[PDB]
Amino acid sequence: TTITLYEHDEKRYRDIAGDKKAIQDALIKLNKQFKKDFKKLDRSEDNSDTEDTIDESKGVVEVYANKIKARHYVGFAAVDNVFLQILPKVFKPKEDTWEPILAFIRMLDMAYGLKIKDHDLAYLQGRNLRPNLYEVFIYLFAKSLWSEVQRGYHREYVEVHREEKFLRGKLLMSRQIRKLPHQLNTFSVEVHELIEDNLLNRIFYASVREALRRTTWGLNRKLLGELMLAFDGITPIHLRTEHFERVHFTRLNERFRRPFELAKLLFMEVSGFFVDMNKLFERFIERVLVRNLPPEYKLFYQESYPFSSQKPDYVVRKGNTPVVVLDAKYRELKERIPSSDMLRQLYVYSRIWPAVIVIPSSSTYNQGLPDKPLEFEFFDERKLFIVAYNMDYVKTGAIFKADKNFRRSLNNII
Amino acid sequence: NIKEDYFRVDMLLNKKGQVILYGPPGTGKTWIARKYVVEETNEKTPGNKWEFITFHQSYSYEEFIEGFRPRTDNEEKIRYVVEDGIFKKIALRALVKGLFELEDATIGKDKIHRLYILLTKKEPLSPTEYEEYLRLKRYLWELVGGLPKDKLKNLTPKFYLIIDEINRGNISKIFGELITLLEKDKRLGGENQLIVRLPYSGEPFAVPPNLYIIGTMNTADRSIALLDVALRRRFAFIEVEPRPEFLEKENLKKIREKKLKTEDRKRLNEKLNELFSKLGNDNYFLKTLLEKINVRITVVKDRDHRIGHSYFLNVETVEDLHHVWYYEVLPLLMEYFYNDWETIKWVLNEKGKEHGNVFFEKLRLTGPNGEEAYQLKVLEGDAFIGALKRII
Amino acid sequence: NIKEDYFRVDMLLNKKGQVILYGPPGTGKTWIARKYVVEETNEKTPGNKWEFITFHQSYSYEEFIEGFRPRTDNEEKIRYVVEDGIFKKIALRALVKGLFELEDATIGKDKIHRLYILLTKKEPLSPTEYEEYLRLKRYLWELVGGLPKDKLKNLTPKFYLIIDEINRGNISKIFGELITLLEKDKRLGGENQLIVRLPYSGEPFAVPPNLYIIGTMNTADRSIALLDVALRRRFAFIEVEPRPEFLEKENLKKIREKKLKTEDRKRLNEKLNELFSKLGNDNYFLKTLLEKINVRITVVKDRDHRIGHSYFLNVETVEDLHHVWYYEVLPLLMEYFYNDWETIKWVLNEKGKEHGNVFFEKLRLTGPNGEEAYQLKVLEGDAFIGALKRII
Amino acid sequence: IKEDYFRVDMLLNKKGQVILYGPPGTGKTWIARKYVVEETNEKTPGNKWEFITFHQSYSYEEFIEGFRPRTDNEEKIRYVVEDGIFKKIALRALVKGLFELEDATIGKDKIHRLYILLTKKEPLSPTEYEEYLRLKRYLWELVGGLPKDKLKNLTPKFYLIIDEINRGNISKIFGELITLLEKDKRLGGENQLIVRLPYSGEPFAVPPNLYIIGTMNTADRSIALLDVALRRRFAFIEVEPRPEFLEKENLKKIREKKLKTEDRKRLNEKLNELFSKLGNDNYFLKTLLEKINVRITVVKDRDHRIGHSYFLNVETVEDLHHVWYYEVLPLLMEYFYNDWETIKWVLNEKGKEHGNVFFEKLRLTGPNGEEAYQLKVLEGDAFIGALKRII
Amino acid sequence: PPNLYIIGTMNTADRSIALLDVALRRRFAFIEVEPRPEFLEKENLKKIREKKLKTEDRKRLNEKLNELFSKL
Amino acid sequence: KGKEHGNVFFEKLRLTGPNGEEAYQLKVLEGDAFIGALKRII
Amino acid sequence: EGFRPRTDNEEKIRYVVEDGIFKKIALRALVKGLFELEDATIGKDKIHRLYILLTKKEPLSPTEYEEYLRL
Amino acid sequence: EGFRPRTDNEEKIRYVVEDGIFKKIALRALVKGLFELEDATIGKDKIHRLYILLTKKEPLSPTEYEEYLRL
Amino acid sequence: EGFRPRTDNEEKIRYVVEDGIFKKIALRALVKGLFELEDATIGKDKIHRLYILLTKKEPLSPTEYEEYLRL
Ligand SMILES: Nc1nc2c(ncn2[C@@H]2O[C@H](COP(=O)(O)OP(=O)(O)OP(O)(O)=S)[C@@H](O)[C@H]2O)c(=O)[nH]1
Ligand SMILES: Nc1nc2c(ncn2[C@@H]2O[C@H](COP(=O)(O)OP(=O)(O)OP(O)(O)=S)[C@@H](O)[C@H]2O)c(=O)[nH]1
Ligand SMILES: Nc1nc2c(ncn2[C@@H]2O[C@H](COP(=O)(O)OP(=O)(O)O)[C@@H](O)[C@H]2O)c(=O)[nH]1
Ligand SMILES: [Mg+2]
Ligand SMILES: [Mg+2]
Ligand SMILES: [Mg+2]
Repeated sequence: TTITLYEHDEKRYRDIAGDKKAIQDALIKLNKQFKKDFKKLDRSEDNSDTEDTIDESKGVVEVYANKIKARHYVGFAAVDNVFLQILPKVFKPKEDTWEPILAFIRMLDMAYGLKIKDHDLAYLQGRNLRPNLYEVFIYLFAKSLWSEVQRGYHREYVEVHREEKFLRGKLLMSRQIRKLPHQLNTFSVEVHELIEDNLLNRIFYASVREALRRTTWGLNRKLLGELMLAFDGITPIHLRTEHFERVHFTRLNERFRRPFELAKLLFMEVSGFFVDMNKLFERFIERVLVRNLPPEYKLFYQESYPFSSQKPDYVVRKGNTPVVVLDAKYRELKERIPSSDMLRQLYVYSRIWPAVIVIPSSSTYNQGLPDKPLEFEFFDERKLFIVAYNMDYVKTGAIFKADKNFRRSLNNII
Repeated sequence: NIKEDYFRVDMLLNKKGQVILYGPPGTGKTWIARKYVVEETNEKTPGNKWEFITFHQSYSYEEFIEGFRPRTDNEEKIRYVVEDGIFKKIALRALVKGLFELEDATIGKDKIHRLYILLTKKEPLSPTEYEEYLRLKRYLWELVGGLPKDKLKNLTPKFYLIIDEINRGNISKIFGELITLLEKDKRLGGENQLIVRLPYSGEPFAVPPNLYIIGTMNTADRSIALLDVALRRRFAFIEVEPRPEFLEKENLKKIREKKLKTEDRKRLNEKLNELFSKLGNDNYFLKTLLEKINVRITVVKDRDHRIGHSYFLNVETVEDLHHVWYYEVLPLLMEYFYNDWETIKWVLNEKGKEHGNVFFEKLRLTGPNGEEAYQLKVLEGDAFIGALKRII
Repeated sequence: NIKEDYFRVDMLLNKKGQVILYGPPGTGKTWIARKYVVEETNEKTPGNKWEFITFHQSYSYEEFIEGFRPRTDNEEKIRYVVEDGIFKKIALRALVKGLFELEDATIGKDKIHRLYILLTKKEPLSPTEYEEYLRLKRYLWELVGGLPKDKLKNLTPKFYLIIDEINRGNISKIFGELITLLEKDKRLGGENQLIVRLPYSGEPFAVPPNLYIIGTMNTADRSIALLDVALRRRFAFIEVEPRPEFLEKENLKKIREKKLKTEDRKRLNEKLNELFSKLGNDNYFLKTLLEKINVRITVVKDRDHRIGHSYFLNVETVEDLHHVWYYEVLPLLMEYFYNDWETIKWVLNEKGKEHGNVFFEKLRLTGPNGEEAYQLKVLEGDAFIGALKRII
Repeated sequence: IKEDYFRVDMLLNKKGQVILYGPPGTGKTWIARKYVVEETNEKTPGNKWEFITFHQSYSYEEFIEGFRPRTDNEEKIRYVVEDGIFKKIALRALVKGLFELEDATIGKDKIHRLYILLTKKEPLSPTEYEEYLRLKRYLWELVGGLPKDKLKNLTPKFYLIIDEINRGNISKIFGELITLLEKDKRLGGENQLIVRLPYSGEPFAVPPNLYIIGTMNTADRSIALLDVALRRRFAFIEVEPRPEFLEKENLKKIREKKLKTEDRKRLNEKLNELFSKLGNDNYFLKTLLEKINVRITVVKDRDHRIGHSYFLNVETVEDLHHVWYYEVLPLLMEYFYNDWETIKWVLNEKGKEHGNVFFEKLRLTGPNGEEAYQLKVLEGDAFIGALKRII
Repeated sequence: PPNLYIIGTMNTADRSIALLDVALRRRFAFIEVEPRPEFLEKENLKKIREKKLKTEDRKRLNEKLNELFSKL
Repeated sequence: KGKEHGNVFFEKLRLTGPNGEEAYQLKVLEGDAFIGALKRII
Repeated sequence: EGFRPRTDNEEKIRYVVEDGIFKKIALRALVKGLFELEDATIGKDKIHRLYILLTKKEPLSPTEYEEYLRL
Repeated sequence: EGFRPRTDNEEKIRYVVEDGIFKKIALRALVKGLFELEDATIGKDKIHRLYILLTKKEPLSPTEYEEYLRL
Repeated sequence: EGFRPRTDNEEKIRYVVEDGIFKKIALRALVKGLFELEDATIGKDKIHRLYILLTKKEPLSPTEYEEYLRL
């Protein structure tokens, strides 16, 4: 069964496909698996409460008696033929669930640091496939591999001190001089032969073999079927985490960086990955600000310690003199005013940095939308200047029209 | 319609110089290449005018052109004389056999005929005549460089070389000196005559315009990720399609009677009439079965993974069709789809069927995470024919 | 011929010392390396003035400049001697031929002539004269140590080493010592005369300024491409783009009658007039056909996987264009886009077409999970030109 | 000028063996060849210094010692162990250092007999090779009975200037030398090591004369000296690609160093004609290499920078055109193979698509919305206007 | 010669039949020797062990197998 | 980590990459300014 | 088929080509099959000499090995 | 087993087949097994001679190596 | 321990077995160990003859290696 969630959204167990007992068995393994692998991913003002909440089967999904509720952890996971995918709530609409997939991967393209191509994703737009995050990241792995295997096969050179019936390469002399004449019929050479089954090819044969076994599309089954035939002579391996560390990216296999990072993102039971929606917006806004703020340079994660260090998500300073704090919040900001938890942190970030502070918030049809300019000016009775900026999201499309509107509102703010 | 396939090879082999009969296995690519050379140069065996040679994964350049090899010398201790491979024993042979018919006033025809004897010698070279072989080979490449390009295009004996399974070996490593030479222009006598200096023996070497290197590439193994520049431009690729037109009643009768004898063709007529009467009196059954199963292969997987037509070409009864479907089609079908079951039953259009007359029946015990494993099921008699009559 | 690709090789090889003609397959890279050296040295065969070798993955460092190679003597069969490769037999040949017209070798001009005989000797070196060869070699590097740099700047011959497919071998390993000699001011006579010490023989070695190295690498493959940044400085890369301008009506008559200067110029001209008259009297058809494929390959594939102008150069008739399409470049296009059918339909500009006069017909049978693949169609006649007029 | 010369001379007395590492295209082999020539007054290799260079087939058996068949009699091929390139230097640098000592090494007839059999270019006959192998056993019986004060100060400085030290498998080539390449583990040091060789079994120790100045490139990161125990031995001199030499005056000072005022007047008016076409600015090629090396530092790494061996041999604007389109733009395209919006940014033509751009945009597009550019060969003064926009 | 038949034997716990070399899945013809549990009955285990032993060993083999399956 | 200019071994290059990357360069110091860049480690 | 060393009456090592397993069973299947052929009776004495030599073990001297290579 | 040179005559260095450890221990187990067997009494006075040659803790002498070969 | 060819002045290549670094320390520690005590190590001149033939700087002659193998 395929189940899909948006951030802070619920599904009924009666309407859902499959079995009632089957889905709740899949989740308790996933929330437990998120507990052991929680510390690998960074957060930003998450209020995670690592001791109590995550180990109570509330790590990724809150499984309840009457419904199934998603926390603010975005991504996907495939467990026990119950494929779960959690999209952001910002891309929620009012092919009907194919626009938020390419919106989320493009927000996973710019924020998280991936180097995927837009024409890789635009190939899938309109082919009426079943929307699934695991079916597209296997495709993004398989297409970027088959576009990097079609040119060259990555045959890397190792040297072997082999006793050959012929003579290839440099003849070892200290091993041939001390050769008895009863065994003179084989040369003892040290040939730098190119092997096809290197460590990077043992991984990509194993990463395809664990992908074709767990794929469900009709496009990925054809593409991984051609990749497995190209890797036919390679002896297979069992994938571990030691194999993904033992290879290093030099200049002769640098073009295999794009399929390998996606092969490390999906393989290392469980499959997939999860990230916090607060930090992914904190990373995504950081791409927008430094591009859109020419007058003043901006650094993310600068920290100033009170008295326990409370650090802003981003601060922009021209040289050192202007202190314009920019704290990225994923909150909906209901009733056109910041909440108690938000404005209390905005007060501290301005005071310990005469410092204006701007809060960027999400804006679409689903999320709360303010007017086009800088919506809310606030003073906290200390000559402060709190500006509520809102970035519109044309990221569901491929054109960046809202970046010009975000620059025009920031130019009036700067 | 096989003389056009002996003309499709023949029109490309005088224009590009060498071909590759690429196609799915069980088609006749080895048989078309072998029965074209035997029909052209009337020599039923290898050796003199053509040499059959297959490739493998551990085949190296030193076995093909030349390499240092230990060789015994008159039942005594070994020496380390450099041995010419299987190509250089026929590339030099195609030169010195063509240089008989050339009437020039500089040919050492007594010396060239002595070199031709030492090249066709089936025994290995003894050191009393190996130095006579290397000295006469030195006279050959002093003579070839002195002949003009006008007298090195019309060499009469067409030498051949059936490279079987050319994609199985590493093609760019075997053809070391033969991905700069195997063009029609880079041969001897052409406009771009190149005599390439070899690394091991140190003597210059150039392919003559007689040698045509026919290749028979299986493409269900070590697929189309080829060299794509060197081993793809030189070879004029001929697709040998798996033709189900040879699987009718008359076409199976015509194939198995021409190679047959007097008493064999009457028994092959009685056997094939018994076979197709058990199938439903369908004279076009095995054609329609192979054509239907080939369309399902080219839709799901690649178009060059189709089941060929050399398998069903040697059937005479239902029991022989059973032993070619369960040992040369269904193990071959489970090889292409990498032990998949939900798409291997759509090829037989048995996607929504289980536990009946199906070639892959579901086991009635699912796994822990809801997975299911199918199992091959042997059939017999009219149950198997009813399992074949719903593939169409 | 002398306009661009000759006058920019000769200017750049005389300035840098080494030229690599990198470019996609089907372009005149081996040809412009062969034509430039033969038109310079006036020797249409290898040997004395120039040597044409080619690299591969079985090529050794020990067989290039210096290595231990076991020879076959008479009474001691296994005798391990150090044998100079092909580069040390062309670098020492370029040195002792250039040192015939010097004025500081006045004690051993007979010794330099005797050393030149031992290097031009194609017979294998007997061990009674190999020590005479080694005594003259260590006399040579004593003589260039006492030679001034003003007299080693101008050596009047011009020796060449056309290595072909340089990028195939392990170029960091084959050029062992040559990764620090191959520069214009690091040969003999340059501003930094470097005489390095070879490992095996223990004799010093330095590339003369007489020598030039014209590599022709291929850049369609990527796992063998030359990314050694310390080696790309030594060479001087010349991109030979595949020019479709050699496929016009006036250009095919000028390229094919320059080489074939026989009395068949009336035969080629009336055949090339008949070929373009069947193409709609379009004198720029094959120029437009190769241009509208190479641009459409550049945008989706890499820019170095383009179709060259050596496929469509040897066309004569529509029957010959049909043979070079369906058997050389259409299996090549199915190798670039291997079961990526929406791309290969678009490269031939048949994206919306799925029936009729088209190369790839759509199958009328879709798959289980919504996949769909196409099928070749062997066209002929004016319908084939109607499938080529849609590309341009 | 003499700063890189003196910096090599300081570290070759402190650590013992210097390594000039840097991006390819700078003066690494040149400042290593000019150092050894100006310090030993010997322009060709020989006794006082020997140039070698490493590769993957430069194994241990031919560098220090290994078995080598050698008979010099055309009969009775004697399978004897012969010393490599290094041990023929370190034994030569020792027995040349045992001349100037007064009375510590009492071998004044037996050391000079060993030196004349070590510098002998003709290969050793077996009637004198038994003398060479017997005197070498006397040498390591002599060394060991000398005080460290009469062994630390050996006068004549020997140099084994090697090249591409990273290119060979350096932990395999350096065998017994992996523990002897410190300044205090040599002969005469505080902790001398008479280490034993495997094959011949005769002991061995490096003299304090022999300095190993070894140049390497660090753009190939596939083969860089990442062994952390062969970075303690060597002293790593940074040789960055310095664009200060590509001025008008600094290019006139370098290129007119050895011409004897014959072609120097031709070179002076040729550089006057080059910079008159670049815009009458003496500082063009300095900031051209600077704005490329900075823009290639922030993208690829610090180590893939364009050197100054490319642009140093330009004379006219035509020779700059033939070093741009044929040496560095094919180099810039193979850093970024089919990575087009990056290589457009190194030339900072990122908004420029058509016109005087090196990479014009193809008028076609893709089926999935992709695009790719095409290299545009520019000529004339339009090439300089396409080049001055980089600065 | 056409006499020489090549009867292979393949322990496929480590290497599957799809993981062979490509000139082994087409030149040869594969027979799956399935693990038959029907050789482990009470009467089938007696008949298999009756071929190797003698007559007096068979009554001891009969009594031991009767002692085995009574405990199970 | 916060020092990007002045007495520091690695100055920051003034422009960033096209997609948010930024590299440094090894600044050679001398004298007491080197010690002032060394005593801030401890 | 391969190379294998062999002593010649306590002398230096003499290399000789000794057939492996597959060639010793393929040649044995040939010379045993030619007994019951009516056309191969032109050399029935010499073929039978080969079959006795091909089933015995350790050919000790070259006088029967050169007989073996002649047959 | 493999080939080793021996201390034969001066100009007559010979390559014999000196047995290793596994052949020597399996022969020694076979010789000691047949030494106490009842039906192998045809040459039991020579099997004890072969046992002394196999427990000989030194390289075998060339004047009696053929006695080891014949036994 | 390994094999090593050794042609001295005019003899043939007699393939001697040369002890490596470790056995020339292990035998040298054992022989210098037994040289100081006297419980049952008879032949103190014989043990001293083995110690001289272990600290030889020159390679061993075949008239001296054979007595070194016996000791
Ligand atoms: N006359 C003439 N012929 C040309 C020209 N360019 C290519 N050709 C022809 O192309 C043919 C082969 O081109 P070639 O140079 O050999 O490709 P290549 O460099 O070897 O291709 P690769 O596989 O190594 S990558 C030759 O027959 C030659 O006649 C040209 O500019 N003029
Ligand atoms: N006068 C002068 N010439 C220089 C200087 N730097 C480089 N050159 C010149 O540039 C040329 C190339 O420099 P070179 O030393 O050979 O580069 P490299 O470091 O050795 O190149 P690599 O492949 O080993 S990494 C030399 O001929 C040298 O004359 C310099 O600072 N002063
Ligand atoms: N008579 C006849 N037999 C054919 C034809 N095509 C194939 N065969 C048969 O196919 C068999 C050879 O198959 P082969 O070429 O080895 O298949 P492949 O090499 O794996 O592609 C032979 O036994 C032929 O009898 C044909 O056109 N006519
Ligand atoms: Mg075949
Ligand atoms: Mg070529
Ligand atoms: Mg260098």
